[PDB]
Amino acid sequence: MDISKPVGSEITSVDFGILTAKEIRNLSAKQITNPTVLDHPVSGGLYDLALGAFLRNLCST
Amino acid sequence: DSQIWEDGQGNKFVGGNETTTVAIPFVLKYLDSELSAMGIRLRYNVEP
Amino acid sequence: IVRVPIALYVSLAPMYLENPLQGVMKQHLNPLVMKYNNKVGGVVLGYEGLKILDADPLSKEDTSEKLIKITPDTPFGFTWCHVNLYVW
Amino acid sequence: TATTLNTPVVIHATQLPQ
Amino acid sequence: QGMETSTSSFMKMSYETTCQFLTKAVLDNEREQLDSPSARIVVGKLNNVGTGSFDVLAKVPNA
Amino acid sequence: AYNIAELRQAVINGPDKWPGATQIQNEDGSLVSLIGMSVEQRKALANQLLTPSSNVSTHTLNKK
Amino acid sequence: GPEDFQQHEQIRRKTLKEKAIPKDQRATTPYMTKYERARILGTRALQISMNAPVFVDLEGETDPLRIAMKELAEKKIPLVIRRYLPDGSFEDWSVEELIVD
Ligand SMILES: [Zn+2]
Repeated sequence: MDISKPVGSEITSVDFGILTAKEIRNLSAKQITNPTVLDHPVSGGLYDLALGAFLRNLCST
Repeated sequence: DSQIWEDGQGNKFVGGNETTTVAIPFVLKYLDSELSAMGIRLRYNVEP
Repeated sequence: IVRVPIALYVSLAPMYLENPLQGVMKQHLNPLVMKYNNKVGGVVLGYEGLKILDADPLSKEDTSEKLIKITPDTPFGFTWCHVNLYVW
Repeated sequence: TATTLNTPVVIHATQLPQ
Repeated sequence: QGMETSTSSFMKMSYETTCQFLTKAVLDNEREQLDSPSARIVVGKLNNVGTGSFDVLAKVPNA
Repeated sequence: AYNIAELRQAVINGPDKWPGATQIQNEDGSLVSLIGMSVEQRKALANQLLTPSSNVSTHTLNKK
Repeated sequence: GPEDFQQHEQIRRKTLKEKAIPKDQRATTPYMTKYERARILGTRALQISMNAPVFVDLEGETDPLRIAMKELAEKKIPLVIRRYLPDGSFEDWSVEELIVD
């Protein structure tokens, strides 16, 4: 914790809730379809570049 | 026009432009991801 | 040119813990001049009437000694402020 | 930049532009 | 057993049977205000006991 | 302005000669390391340790 | 909009005033607790190490905590302890107002 970078906001409280199917379809980056992870990441697979950067591959999001 | 922000994959859309920066443990972020895998949401009520 | 009163939430430096008005001005208000703001809706052409709110509500507003809330893990202080901006 | 040292945390409009 | 009647569920789920107290806290849409020390350290906020029992204010000399 | 008597000495000492400075955090958060550095360069850095900030956006900070 | 924020701010400040306890009826300890002393020393040390103006005369010392202890001895610490009651009510004691030990 650097003391030269103050944080203004603060988490007052956290309330548990249910993640509905509509918002996750709205918030998601891409849908994962084929059950193949690698051939290099499989486009549309679990390690797709839309779910984050992966081994010098810049994230596509 | 001003409030239009794009994506790397070309999906440009207008939406949340009101975000802050709080200080949290990273294990909190991992726990949030794990709970989202369970279909559970946690709302974090930022004070200001 | 429209005068737009706004309420801020700015940081106060221990260097400026002795003239908080000029501290807030030079930390936040002075950068905002001649720069468009994504909140108000126009380029800010200046400012005036900067008044700092008090963290102690019972203090009379005519006093000159106000309270600023120090960050628990940082010597910086965050307080609410009111100021009018000249917006074109 | 854009630290909590040059930009306000929140800019809120107190009243309508007058 | 005796822990169930408690405002904070972060404390109980950190104690044990994490899945059960999580389902109970999500069915009731429980909102804990981060009071117990366990919740404070889960969310990484300054504790309430001891030196966190109060707040420190600075008396600036200009209004 | 009251600490450069010992911190400059520690920077001149370097990471190996106790008491010394392993790193010199700049105003903008840059964390320079003195481990792979020579004595003359450490002395130069310690001489430039306490300088006025050239950037307005980082004029409310001091080097660590 | 602006009026919604105005009423939100008014409600917040009204709640704040309703929680504050005026100086004439606070019923907390007149002394400064050990936790209050330690945190006031730590915060003042943070502030002075962050290039704050100082009031006491330095005797060649360079430890910020030692300078803060010197200020506390001279009662020159410009800080206020906001003691929080369990229900959210708070009393604003001043450092000079409190008696150290
Ligand atoms: Zn990404």
